[PDB]
Amino acid sequence: MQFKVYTYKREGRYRLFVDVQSDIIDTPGRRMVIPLASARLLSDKVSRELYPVVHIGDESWRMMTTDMASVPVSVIGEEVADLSHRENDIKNAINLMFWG
Amino acid sequence: MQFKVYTYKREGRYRLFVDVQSDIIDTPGRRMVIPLASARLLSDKVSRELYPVVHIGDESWRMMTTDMASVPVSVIGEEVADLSHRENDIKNAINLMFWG
Ligand SMILES: [Cl-]
Ligand SMILES: [Cl-]
Ligand SMILES: [Cl-]
Ligand SMILES: [Cl-]
Repeated sequence: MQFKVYTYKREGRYRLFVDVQSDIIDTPGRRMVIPLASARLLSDKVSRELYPVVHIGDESWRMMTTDMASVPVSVIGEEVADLSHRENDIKNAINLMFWG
Repeated sequence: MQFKVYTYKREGRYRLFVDVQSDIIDTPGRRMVIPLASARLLSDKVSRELYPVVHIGDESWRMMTTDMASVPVSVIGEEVADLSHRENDIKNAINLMFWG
């Protein structure tokens, strides 16, 4: 569901993603997602406009906007958070990536 | 470069992609891309708004908008075409995917 945050069931670079596909856009068996990376190590100067900072599980995370990818529904795990309250910064970051 | 079409150097689901990242958005070593699939078999009723039909190498191709992904520059092959003349339908398809 748009702006809900889930765990990957499968091993990869990242452990969380935010679903960014519209809820009225039907892709049977897949969703378009932006992975989240722990900010803990991630460099502070990195653009917050292109890479928003979000708060999940009492820690800071970077939205890895430029690692956006489709995930099959088979690998979508537990829903862990909702980022709909960050819709503005998510929209701004995606629109910057394509249209600057 | 935004809206240029390239071959993948590596085997995968698709053989071509269109670069859709802004030219003023710097992701060292990667670009955001939408793969192209031969329309030849692809079903005619499929939304042309979400999945535009483009013409390359004297054949029709479907822009697989919902398979958008980052590709490392190491796997970017020859530039084969330019789709900047389809910027309007590409923009419309991406904006529909996220914002309907
Ligand atoms: Cl991480
Ligand atoms: Cl937040
Ligand atoms: Cl194909
Ligand atoms: Cl065309």
